[PDB]
Amino acid sequence: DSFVIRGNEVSQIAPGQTGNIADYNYKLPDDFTGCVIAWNSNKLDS
Amino acid sequence: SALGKLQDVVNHNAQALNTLVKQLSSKFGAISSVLNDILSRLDPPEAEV
Repeated sequence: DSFVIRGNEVSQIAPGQTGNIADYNYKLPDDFTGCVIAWNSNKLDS
Repeated sequence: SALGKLQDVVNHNAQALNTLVKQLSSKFGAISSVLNDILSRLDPPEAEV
């Protein structure tokens, strides 16, 4: 799953943690297993 | 105390069950003894442990 989010949400995408877009569009599982990666794509959209 | 033995059998069984049921109240280290509260005031990930 690939999307772009802001820097202050990187700590919101975590197993068992609540947020908004991972709660209002698609949601992560409590038993999730995998990994997440983050790129600072500031010069893409600003 | 002529009937000590039979009386003793009865008492042992009664006491065993009593302690078994009473031990449900112990917390064993958990934050509470009733499961409902455990599952109420805590998120599922921590309620597991």
